[PDB]
Amino acid sequence: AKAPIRARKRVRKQVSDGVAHIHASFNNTIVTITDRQGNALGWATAGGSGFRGSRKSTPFAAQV
RNA sequence: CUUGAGUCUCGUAGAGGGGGGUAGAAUUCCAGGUGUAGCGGUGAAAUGCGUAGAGAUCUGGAGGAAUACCGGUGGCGAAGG
Repeated sequence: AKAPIRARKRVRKQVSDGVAHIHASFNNTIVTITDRQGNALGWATAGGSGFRGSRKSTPFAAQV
Protein backbone atom coordinates (compact mmCIF):
# COMPACT_ATOMS: atom_id res chain seq x y z
CA ALA A 1 0.00 0.00 0.00
CA LYS A 2 2.38 2.73 1.28
CA ALA A 3 3.77 5.33 -1.22
CA PRO A 4 6.14 7.88 0.28
CA ILE A 5 5.98 11.54 1.46
CA ARG A 6 9.14 12.58 3.49
CA ALA A 7 11.94 13.82 1.14
CA ARG A 8 14.97 12.57 3.11
CA LYS A 9 15.96 11.07 6.49
CA ARG A 10 15.38 13.47 9.52
CA VAL A 11 17.29 16.82 9.76
CA ARG A 12 20.89 17.26 11.10
CA LYS A 13 22.91 20.10 12.71
CA GLN A 14 20.18 22.79 12.44
CA VAL A 15 21.50 26.39 12.31
CA SER A 16 18.53 28.61 11.20
CA ASP A 17 20.56 31.13 9.19
CA GLY A 18 23.52 31.02 6.82
CA VAL A 19 25.62 32.73 4.19
CA ALA A 20 25.71 31.76 0.51
CA HIS A 21 28.50 32.43 -1.97
CA ILE A 22 27.97 32.51 -5.70
CA HIS A 23 31.17 32.28 -7.66
CA ALA A 24 30.02 33.34 -11.10
CA SER A 25 32.42 33.18 -14.01
CA PHE A 26 32.54 32.92 -17.76
CA ASN A 27 32.63 29.11 -17.79
CA ASN A 28 30.52 27.94 -14.83
CA THR A 29 28.74 29.12 -11.66
CA ILE A 30 29.13 27.52 -8.22
CA VAL A 31 26.72 28.15 -5.33
CA THR A 32 28.01 27.17 -1.86
CA ILE A 33 26.12 27.62 1.40
CA THR A 34 28.02 28.22 4.64
CA ASP A 35 27.66 28.98 8.35
CA ARG A 36 28.55 32.46 9.72
CA GLN A 37 31.64 30.98 11.45
CA GLY A 38 32.94 29.43 8.21
CA ASN A 39 31.70 25.97 7.34
CA ALA A 40 30.41 24.58 4.07
CA LEU A 41 26.83 23.35 4.54
CA GLY A 42 26.46 22.16 0.92
CA TRP A 43 26.84 23.17 -2.73
CA ALA A 44 25.54 22.62 -6.23
CA THR A 45 26.78 24.02 -9.58
CA ALA A 46 25.66 24.66 -13.11
CA GLY A 47 27.87 21.91 -14.55
CA GLY A 48 26.77 19.40 -11.89
CA SER A 49 23.14 20.24 -12.52
CA GLY A 50 23.46 18.56 -15.90
CA PHE A 51 23.94 21.39 -18.34
CA ARG A 52 27.41 21.14 -20.02
CA GLY A 53 28.27 22.77 -23.38
CA SER A 54 27.52 26.44 -23.93
CA ARG A 55 24.61 26.12 -21.49
CA LYS A 56 27.01 26.06 -18.59
CA SER A 57 27.47 29.84 -18.70
CA THR A 58 23.92 31.10 -18.89
CA PRO A 59 21.59 32.82 -16.37
CA PHE A 60 19.07 30.00 -16.82
CA ALA A 61 21.67 27.42 -15.81
CA ALA A 62 22.71 29.57 -12.88
CA GLN A 63 19.10 29.55 -11.55
CA VAL A 64 18.79 25.76 -11.69
C1' C B 1 77.55 100.55 -22.02
C1' U B 2 73.45 96.82 -20.89
C1' U B 3 68.37 94.65 -23.75
C1' G B 4 71.92 89.32 -24.52
C1' A B 5 73.86 85.73 -21.21
C1' G B 6 75.18 84.72 -16.07
C1' U B 7 74.23 85.61 -10.44
C1' C B 8 71.58 86.65 -5.45
C1' U B 9 67.36 86.63 -1.72
C1' C B 10 61.67 85.01 -1.29
C1' G B 11 58.30 81.46 -3.23
C1' U B 12 55.62 77.59 -6.32
C1' A B 13 54.31 72.97 -9.02
C1' G B 14 55.72 68.01 -10.50
C1' A B 15 55.41 59.99 -11.27
C1' G B 16 63.03 64.41 -12.36
C1' G B 17 67.14 61.37 -10.15
C1' G B 18 69.56 58.17 -6.39
C1' G B 19 69.63 55.14 -1.15
C1' G B 20 66.59 53.15 2.90
C1' G B 21 61.95 51.67 5.23
C1' U B 22 56.62 50.61 5.20
C1' A B 23 51.15 49.44 4.23
C1' G B 24 46.76 47.26 1.82
C1' A B 25 44.12 44.39 -2.15
C1' A B 26 45.25 40.19 -5.10
C1' U B 27 47.28 35.80 -7.74
C1' U B 28 50.24 31.65 -5.49
C1' C B 29 52.21 27.95 -2.05
C1' C B 30 52.24 25.22 2.68
C1' A B 31 49.34 24.20 7.03
C1' G B 32 44.50 23.06 9.34
C1' G B 33 38.59 23.11 9.76
C1' U B 34 34.06 22.33 6.98
C1' G B 35 32.10 19.94 2.70
C1' U B 36 30.73 16.46 -2.23
C1' A B 37 31.53 15.19 -7.14
C1' G B 38 32.97 17.21 -10.58
C1' C B 39 36.37 21.20 -11.43
C1' G B 40 39.08 23.59 -15.38
C1' G B 41 38.91 24.78 -20.28
C1' U B 42 36.28 26.34 -25.68
C1' G B 43 33.24 27.85 -30.97
C1' A B 44 32.57 22.98 -29.11
C1' A B 45 36.31 20.08 -27.17
C1' A B 46 40.39 17.32 -25.23
C1' U B 47 45.11 17.14 -22.38
C1' G B 48 45.05 18.47 -16.96
C1' C B 49 43.38 18.37 -11.72
C1' G B 50 39.44 15.07 -8.70
C1' U B 51 36.52 10.01 -4.87
C1' A B 52 44.36 9.17 -2.37
C1' G B 53 38.54 14.12 -1.13
C1' A B 54 39.48 18.48 -5.95
C1' G B 55 36.79 22.92 -7.14
C1' A B 56 34.25 26.26 -3.77
C1' U B 57 34.60 28.09 1.63
C1' C B 58 36.67 29.78 6.69
C1' U B 59 41.29 30.49 9.57
C1' G B 60 46.74 31.06 10.07
C1' G B 61 51.62 31.40 7.99
C1' A B 62 55.20 31.91 4.05
C1' G B 63 57.19 34.44 -0.08
C1' G B 64 57.86 37.72 -4.38
C1' A B 65 56.62 41.05 -7.85
C1' A B 66 53.32 45.08 -8.91
C1' U B 67 51.34 49.46 -6.26
C1' A B 68 43.80 49.74 -7.84
C1' C B 69 40.53 54.40 -7.47
C1' C B 70 43.25 59.38 -7.84
C1' G B 71 44.99 59.57 -13.50
C1' G B 72 43.42 64.18 -17.01
C1' U B 73 44.43 66.64 -24.02
C1' G B 74 47.43 66.15 -17.00
C1' G B 75 52.71 66.77 -14.97
C1' C B 76 58.15 66.25 -14.78
C1' G B 77 62.31 64.99 -17.74
C1' A B 78 68.42 66.43 -22.57
C1' A B 79 66.29 62.21 -24.78
C1' G B 80 65.31 56.97 -23.86
C1' G B 81 62.12 57.60 -19.59
